[PDB]
Amino acid sequence: DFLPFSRPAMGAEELAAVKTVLDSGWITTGPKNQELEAAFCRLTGNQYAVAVSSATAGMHIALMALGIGEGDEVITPSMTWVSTLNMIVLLGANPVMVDVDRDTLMVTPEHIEAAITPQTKAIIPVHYAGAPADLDAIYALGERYGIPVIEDAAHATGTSYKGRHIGARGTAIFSFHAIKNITCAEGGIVVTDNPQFADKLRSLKFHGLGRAPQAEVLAPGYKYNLPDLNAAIALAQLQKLDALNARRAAIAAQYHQAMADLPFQPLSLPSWEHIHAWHLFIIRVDEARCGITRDALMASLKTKGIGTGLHFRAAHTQKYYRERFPTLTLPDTEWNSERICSLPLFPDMTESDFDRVITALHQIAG
Ligand SMILES: O=C(O)CCC(=O)C(=O)O
Repeated sequence: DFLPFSRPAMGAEELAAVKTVLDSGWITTGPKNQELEAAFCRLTGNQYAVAVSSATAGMHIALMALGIGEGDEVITPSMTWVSTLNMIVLLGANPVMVDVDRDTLMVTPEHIEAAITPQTKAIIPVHYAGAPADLDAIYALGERYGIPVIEDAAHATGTSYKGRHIGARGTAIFSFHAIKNITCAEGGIVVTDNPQFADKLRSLKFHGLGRAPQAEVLAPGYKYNLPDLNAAIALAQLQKLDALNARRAAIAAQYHQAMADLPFQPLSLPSWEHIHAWHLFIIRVDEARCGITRDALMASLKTKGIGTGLHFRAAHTQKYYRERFPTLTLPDTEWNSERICSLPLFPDMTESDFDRVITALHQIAG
């Protein structure tokens, strides 16, 4: 009875939503997309939303829409999924990786400010694991220097920062991937407060068109539209958001309590006021403190039928980036990269499950 680190919360509502779309005969981008965009604006408090085929696609067209390319620099942490780095590189721009807080894994204003040059054209903070980054300080940097801020909110559907939802202002990109807080297997959405930018996003995700028979390419774009079939599933999940996040939050609490009697070190919560979406429950496994390495712990758990994730192996430690940036050193990122792992955490997780994990942890924890 394998216990994976994540499971989608799929039930009768998701199936019913698909049945309705299949029965209507309008299966690709249409009214369900328009509805999902309207719901994300209502959810966040922002003015415009562009649904896409994934958050990676959303990042690609966001950077593309800013006109980022050869000669430009984009500040981002290395502690994030490589898709952001890849999109910066593939547009022909230069990623400038900066370090993160040692216990929250979030990019600091200091690390960002120190990397700013006249070539910096975007700053991409990540709301890590469900908690929010220090937006007030980051936007201030953005405004002082005239640099766009594009928030990676793939872990943050349901996250709040100092009384306001992530995505309420500025530009934020959410993900509907299978292990994310809400899902339609693959999908994402770009929420923004800028109408000209939103218009560019809509065109770039659909062939650069301004479909009608005499529609025409205004400027070449990609194909990243989200089918209504998947959009309807996302809408069904979005309706369940509070209950689903409430279950993750409760399980995070037990983990917290359980960790008191264990040597593994969970992340620290940011100091600012916030609401945590609890996308992941990450722990650090330092061999000298725990007696076991991170890799050994993950493999031990797997033997016990317990799955774990690794979010993330820092971008700068992966082949292409190691060879392109050989002298790049980011201590707090590397320290965590060698020691983090994500424990089972999903809305349908039971106590049999939970307790199964903790019992495996004690078995291995000394
Ligand atoms: O299954 C996918 O399409 C992507 C999975 C992913 O990005 C991940 O490693 O977390």
